[PDB]
Order: sequence, then structure tokens, then C-alpha cells
Amino acid sequence: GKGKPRGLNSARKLRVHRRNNRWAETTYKKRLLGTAFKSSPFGGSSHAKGIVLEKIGIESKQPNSAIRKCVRVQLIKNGKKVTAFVPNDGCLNFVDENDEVLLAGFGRKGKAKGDIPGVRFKVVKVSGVSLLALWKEKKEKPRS
Amino acid sequence: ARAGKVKSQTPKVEKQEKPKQPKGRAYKRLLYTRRFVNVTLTNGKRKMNPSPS
Amino acid sequence: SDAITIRTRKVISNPLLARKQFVVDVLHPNRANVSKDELREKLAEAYKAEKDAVSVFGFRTQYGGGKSTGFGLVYNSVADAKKFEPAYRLVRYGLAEKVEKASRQQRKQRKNRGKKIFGTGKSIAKKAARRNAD
Amino acid sequence: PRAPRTYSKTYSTPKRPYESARLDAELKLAGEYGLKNKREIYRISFQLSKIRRAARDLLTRDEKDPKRLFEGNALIRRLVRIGVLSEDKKKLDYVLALKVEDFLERRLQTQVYKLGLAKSVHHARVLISQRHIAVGKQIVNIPSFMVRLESEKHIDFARTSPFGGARPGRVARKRAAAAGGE
Amino acid sequence: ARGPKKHLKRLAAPHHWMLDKLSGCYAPRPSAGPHKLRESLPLIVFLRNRLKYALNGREVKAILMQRHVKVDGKVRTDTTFPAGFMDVITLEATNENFRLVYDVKGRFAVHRITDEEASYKLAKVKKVQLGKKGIPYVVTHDGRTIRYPDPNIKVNDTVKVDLATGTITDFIKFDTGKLVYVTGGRNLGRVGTIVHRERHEGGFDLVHIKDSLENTFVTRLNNVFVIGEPGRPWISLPKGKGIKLTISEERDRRRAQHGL
RNA sequence: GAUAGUGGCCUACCAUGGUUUCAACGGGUAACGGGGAAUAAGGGUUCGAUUCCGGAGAGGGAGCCUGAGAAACGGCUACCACAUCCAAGGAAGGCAGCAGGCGCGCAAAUUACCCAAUCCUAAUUCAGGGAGGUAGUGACAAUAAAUAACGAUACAGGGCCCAUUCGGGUCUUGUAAUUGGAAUGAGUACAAUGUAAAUACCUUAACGAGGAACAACUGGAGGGCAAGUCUGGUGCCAGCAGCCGCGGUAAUUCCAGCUCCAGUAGCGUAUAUUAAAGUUGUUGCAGUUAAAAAGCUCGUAGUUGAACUUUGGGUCUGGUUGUCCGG
Ligand SMILES: [Mg+2]
Repeated sequence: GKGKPRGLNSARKLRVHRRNNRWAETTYKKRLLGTAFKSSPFGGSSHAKGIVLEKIGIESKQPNSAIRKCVRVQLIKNGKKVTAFVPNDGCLNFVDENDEVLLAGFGRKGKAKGDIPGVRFKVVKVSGVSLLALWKEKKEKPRS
Repeated sequence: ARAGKVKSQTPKVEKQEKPKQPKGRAYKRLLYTRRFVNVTLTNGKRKMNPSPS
Repeated sequence: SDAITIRTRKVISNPLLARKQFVVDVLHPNRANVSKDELREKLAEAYKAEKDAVSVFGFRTQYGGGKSTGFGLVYNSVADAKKFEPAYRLVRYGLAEKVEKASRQQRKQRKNRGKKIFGTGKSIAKKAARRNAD
Repeated sequence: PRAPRTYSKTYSTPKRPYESARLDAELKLAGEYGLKNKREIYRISFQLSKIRRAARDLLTRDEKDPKRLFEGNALIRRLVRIGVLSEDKKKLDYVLALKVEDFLERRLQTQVYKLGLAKSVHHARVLISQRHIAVGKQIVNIPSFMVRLESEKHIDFARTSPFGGARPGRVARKRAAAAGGE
Repeated sequence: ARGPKKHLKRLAAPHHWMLDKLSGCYAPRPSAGPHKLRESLPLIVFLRNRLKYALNGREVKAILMQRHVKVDGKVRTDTTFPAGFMDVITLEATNENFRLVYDVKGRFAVHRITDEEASYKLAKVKKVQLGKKGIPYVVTHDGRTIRYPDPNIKVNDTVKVDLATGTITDFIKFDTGKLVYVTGGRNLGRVGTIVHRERHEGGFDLVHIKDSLENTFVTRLNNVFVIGEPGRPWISLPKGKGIKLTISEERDRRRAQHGL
């Protein structure tokens, strides 16, 4: 009989029911338990800034198997470490390690992208330049 | 590491001075006239991409 | 050609500043921005009063000429105009002139330093000369 | 600070991004109409959409309430003034089906066209788009202007914009001095 | 806070002053004076806005200082003065005078008046008591107070005050079949007669009111105000008779003989 | 007692009791509260740092004088913080006020000119006001569209006249990558303005369009999802890619080129959040197996409840509609 009560003095039980069952759809859980600010070192940060440590390359997953051009960064605003990427074939050596870098996220919401294991971030700004420039040779990289 | 190669082997072809595409209002007028005047000379279906090859 | 036939609209004749206020429409034909002084002189013919009895300001055209709009004040005589009518407009008319107001930073610095001194201190000036001489 | 100033958007992006029949329909509207872009279509569309919203919640209630008998009659008075509908249809219910094209009927692009002196409508686009006009002697500048259905008879050429009581101007005069005057 | 307010934005103004939502952002805080702020009219506003005689704040101060305006004979040099209700504002130059009479819809309107009626004022009774010496006295919410009132006048009636001295020439009591007038909120600004002296005590006396055309409604008491005998109210109310007409009759009237 | 005063506001002496599972204080708020903003069948979910309306705060915390009014802060006193000049004896200070700088950041501008507006201030029209006024820094969002258009020509399939073949085949794109005048603001500048000084427009004198030019752009071109097996190179590496899946010797996806394809000063990228979601469903979910029916009952709290009392007949009509040749 539609085991949700319907009698014309319901309002209270309706509210408590719906607001003890919001806790399924995660998006609500992340917003209100808020750990999207506590952990997830990019504190709701549509970007961040950090510095490079030393370039590494990790094996990829199933059938698509190759070296996938990986980077190791430590942020500055909190002091936390992640692993990022370089698109646009070359320009993996625009690194010049100990140069800073401006990171941004993928699109799969911290869940991994494509084939890569344990990586979350592109790079669109770095050391005052945007990779779209040099890889199309619009600007020219100043050195640090 | 061994990356950065494709642009090394790429042919370095250059641009072609082709007469400007009349960017702007002319562009819409041209797409209209080309697309929707000539129903003849069909290509099985109207294949928009007929090549010289 | 030029040959304008000026006109005014919304005429008010108010003695509470001993004047008349109106809005002036002016015909452009084939001549840009009919040049305030000419409007002043034509008004001098129109109201037949003293020439300097006109202060017209705020012109805008019609986006491709044609006519232009302004707001015009005819004082019944020079007097109340001289008295209450704010300075700037008369400055620009050339009747009265514009004082040198010391620039904003200038006046501020002056007044603050005057704050810092208590009483016109001729005594403190000569005393300081004497003492720093020591 | 100052009394706040206000927004108003005037185009919207349909949910379906890309489907042919539409695409071709609007391009065709350009073909018989001379559009700059598809922004003109989206703006005329959003305008249409709110008109229809108005008519819907007009007819949702009952009839003979003063609310309709005033606001509906005024809305249709506005429209019969601009020139989209026709007098034989002053019933507020043809309004539910204006069929976007109809608004476009009354733009000085094709208003000049079907008024002539346009010669292949885009030439009318040339005339109107830059200061070669005369409408109210308020020399219009945008052809998304919606003539008020009565000043349309004034539509002519101004004292600039030659062939109609002007002086050639800034190129033709150059060549007239270069050769014609000499 | 920590004391009163001196500065007034351009927004928190009441609607009825007919603002402009442009041209600056600091509107005249009317001077703390006789009437209530949130309804009072400022004279400067009366001039630049409606009259459009002074074109600028300095112009207002200018015209005031030279003393051609008078709040009921009194000078009142200041700008932010609270001009009030059915009062008298004389402009000796131009030989014209004004009465603060409402229009139909709810905001203050101009009205020239004959010099005759310009003599006096028609104010509301608020309170009557005996002060020190036991002397009898009356307080009107239209500012003034009068000592030794006419004896019969109880609360909530109308007194015609000369303002030439401070003396009563007549008064009107509060009864059914009395042309009565309102100053109340959502239906503020309507000529009327009491069809019923509804009481409902314990709080907020209410009155049921017919218009001239048998279109009744209800208003809270204090915002009502008696205005004259049937067929003859004492003031000379403007066109409109406070009736709150129908929108369509309005458009027909507005556009019937279209030359405007 | 104190307070302008009510009052456990405070004190003395008795009464010892109010509070709630229709949520008590607790803990957190990446929350000052709200009129509103986004969202677009209808319910709703999220944002509210602010153009308002109030409220609280001017290092953080106590106390006070003055004044109708302040626990004030461009008033002061005083602890621990920041701390600015010296002759080692206290010294002027508190920018979350304007304008800049400082460290920090995903990141916000000019040590601009001004009281003409706006109004507000205190002995008052004039005096005063980084309150704010006029400009620069101004792609946070917006609205309006400059990116060429028309002629005389020498052609094709089909528009059109017939058929070996005058073309009476008159329009089109392919394209001519033929050919000429026409017209401009983009930009430049005297003038009147125009804002007192100061935008800029608007008018505008004059200059200034015939192809490189005054040069459109970012993303794609396998499926959504709009158009490629057209050409070259690389060949399990490179690279792609929101998903799928393309990468192992003609890639229709890569790298280029050409040809195309969307909106047009705009577009993509990146994070949070709304419709699609009927995957939060109250109006609208599921529960035999798939994401669970507590093991069953009792059993307080809410939540809901059998039927049954003036029906019915008469009442003149008060007005209005299907309404009655149509004035
Ligand atoms: Mg031109």
C-alpha cells in the first residue's frame, strides 16, 4: 500500500524520511560531509599551483599499453603531492624540473581518466606560460 | 623520453595562399547558395566531400 | 544651408529665480553643432532682451544630425544670474571668471599643516630659529 | 552606491545541439531573408517563446475575467500594431501558433525587399546596415527594427545616401574631381 | 545605531515620493519634524520633482533663503522640512498657493486653490485632556496643539484651524452619512461616506465605506479622516474623487479623444 | 539596590523547581539574517561574501569620560600581541575608510582629477565631505553587429528549346584565380560641443577598400555529433580520446596538407550546481528472485478511523445566460 504514510497529518514523517534518505546520492554526501575540502588536496580548487620533483613514467593498463608521459608534482597551497600529465606530444621536456607549474583537473571528477593508473591532472598553465602557446609556438618559454 | 618524435619526422609542408574565405555574413550566404541550389550531380547520396582522387 | 528656425518647448516663466526655463530644439540642417554663441545671439533677437540674459547648456544631437536638444535659462536681468547661478556656467560663458582653487592635494596639505599649528606662531618661528641655532 | 542596473538575456541555446532539419530550416530562413548569423533566429525564437508562455497562462484560467479582457486585448493590440497577425484573426488564439518565420516577415531586410528598391535582398542589407536609409528620418542602423506599420510609407533615402537628394561622397567625388571635373 | 540616523539612501524612500531610479544615490532624508517620517513630504522634493521649478539642490536652497515660500504663513527656511497634509504653502511671488491634497492612486499631487480657502487648515483630532492647572487642550497629529478647545469635541473628529492665529472656526463630528476620507495603505486615497460605523473594539476600529458609485471596502480607523457633510466636503478635492477605477475605463478615457 | 524605567537585572530570606523523542543544550557551518538569484510543464534543489533592510565589528579581550545620545575607535585609558624615533630619559601609533604596497593566492585595478550632481553636515546659501562625484585599470556577465556587396561577360548537369549538333540550355554552383564603378566605418583630426576639468558618442572639414589586403577563431571531421577511406608521413611507438575505442605496415581517429563542419568576438578548457533523474520520486520508485521485508508478535509516541441528526415539498422572486428580426 505504498509503505510511505499518506495520512493528512504526515508532514513530519515525510521530512524526516526524505532527509534521512538523502544520504544515498553521493554528491549530497560529498557536499555536506564536506571532505571535498578536508581531504582531496585540491580544495575544491578548479586549479592549483605547485612545483615539479622528477619526471616518472608508469605502465598503462589493458589492451592500450604504452608509456603515457607522466609527471610528479607537489602543490604549494597546502603542501601535497600528486601525479599529472602532459598532452600534445612534445613539451614533456618543457618541464625543466624545479620550475613551478599550474595544474588543473580532468573531467572525470577525480576518478581516473582513460587508461592511466592513479592520475588526475592535466596542465594548461605553467611558469607563466600556457602549453597551447609553445606547442603551437605562439609564445616562447622563459626559463626559471 | 624517446617521445618528441612525430614532429621530427613530419613533413614541413607550408600554407597555401588561397583566396580568403569571405568570413562573416558572406560565409552564411555562401553556405546557403552552395548547399541548397544544385540538387543535380548526385553522388549516390549528396556526398559533401567529393575529392580529386 | 543653415537657416535654422529655433524653437523652445515646455515654457515655464518662474519668478522664484526671476527667470524663464525652457527646452531648446534646434535644427541641424547640413551644419554640425550650431555653436552655442549663435544660439545665444538668436535668442537675443528672440526675447529682445539683453544678450547676456541667456545661459543654454546640455546639447545632444540626433544620431545623424537633424536636430539637437538643450535646456535654456533666460534670467529677467543680469542680477539673480550673477547672484545664485553657480559659477562654472558663467565662467564658460566668459562673463565672470574662474578662481584658482588650489588643487585638491594642495588644499588638503595646507589645511592639515594649519591644523598642526596653534595660533599664528610668529613667536614659535623666531624661537625655533634661535634654538636650532643652538 | 548607485541604484542597481539590471540584466536581460535575449537568446537561448536549444537543448539539441545538432540536428539537420533545423539547421537547414534556419539556413533557408537566411536564404530567403538575409541573416547575419543564427543569433537573429535565437533571439526571435526566445521572444516567440515568452509570447507563447503569456498566451498559455492567459488561456489557462477561465474566460470573461478582466485579466484576460485587458492584458490579452492589449497584447494583441500591440501585435496587430507591429504587423505580424492580420485583422481578421483578432482572436488571441492564432497567437498560439505564430510559426517563427512570421516575425521575420517584418524586418527591413525583407521589408525593404518586398518594398523594393532592394534588388536582391542582400543589397538592401548593404543599404540599411550602414546609414544609407531613411525611415523616420531617424536613420535606422539595425535591420531587426520592426517598422511600426504606418511610418513604413515614409521609408525612403535621407539627405546623405545619394540618388535621392544628396552629394556623391568620398569616392565618387574623388573620381569626379580626378576626371569628370577635368 | 548608537544613536539616530542622518543619512538616507535613494532606495528606502517610500514609493509615493515618485523617485527616479537614476541620477545619483542620496535622497533627502526629510527633516525630523511634525509629521511621521515614512509618510512626510520634503519641500525640496516637492519642488525639483513635481513642480520642476528649482532644477538643482542649490536652486532649492536659493529660492528658500530669499523667503518667498511659507509653510502656513510661517517661513521655515530649511529644505528638508516636513510639509504635510492638506496644509497651506504660500508662494507670494507668482501670487500662487498650494494645498497638499491627494490624487486618486496614492501619491501627493499639486493643486492650486482659491485664496479664500487658502486661509485655513482642516486637521485631525487625536487627543484631548487636561494638563497642569487642569487646563483643557487638544492635540492633532497634524502637528499643532490648541489650548482651551471647544468643549464637546471628543476623540477622532475634525477641527478647522485658522492658522492665522491658532483659533477654531468650526468642527465636524464623526457619524454615518458624513463625507469621510482615508489615508490607509493598500486602498489609501479615496473619497467616501461612512455607510457603517463599525466598531470592533479591543483594537483597530474598522470602517466600511461606500464610494460615490456604491463600491464599498474596508479600512482601519486611524487612517480615516472626516472631510465634510454629504454633498459638501469642505476642501476642494481634485479630479478623481478617490474612486480607484477600472483599468479598461481608464484606457478608454485616456485614448478616447486622442490628441494627447 | 540600581535603572529614564519592568523585570532574578543584582542582593538578602523563603519557595526548590523549569526543560523535552510533536526534539534539550550539545558538535560543525567552506552560514551574519532576509526582500532575492539560478534554474523553465508541476512539485522542487542549491546559492545567498553585496548595489537594499537590518545586525554586528573596527588587533584581540576589560574599564571609562564626554556629550540628548558612544562601552565608542580618523575618543581615551590599561595586559598580551603589531609594534615607530632616538642623545637609551617614551615616542607618535592603529587603512576591515580612499589610492597603492606588503607576504598569499586559482586571482581583483590608479599612491587618477573633482565638489558642477547627489545630497549631507556645524554658529550657516558661500565653508566643509577618498560619503560620493568625472575619468583611466576594466573579455566577471550583457545588449546592439564591421568583417565587403551589384553590374558586361566567353561554358557544363539540369532549369529550358529539340534531339546527329544553331541553342530559340535565358539559373545555378563548379567556378573565371574574369572583370568597374558603388559604398563605408575601423583609424586619423582641426570645429561646436559635450562632462564645470576630463570620457566618448553624436554630428563631423578632410584623409582613408580593389585584393597580400584593414588577413577570423577555437574545436572537432568513425558513433552520439554535425562533414573523409582525399593526399603524404609514423607504424603496439608516438599520439589520440568526455565515452567508446583508435595505436601492431594503404590509421576514414595520430602528425600535417587540402577539402569540408558549427558560433560568430567569439569559443574551448578547467572545478561546483541546477533540467535531463521518475538514479530522491509528495504529487511519482522499488522491495518472489537483482540494490533489503526486522524473525515473529506485542507494545508507549505520533497517523488514521463505522454509520447515524433539516431531508424534502412549497416561497415570491432579487439579478444573469443557453436567451428573443437586430436598433
Ligand atoms: Mg558608405
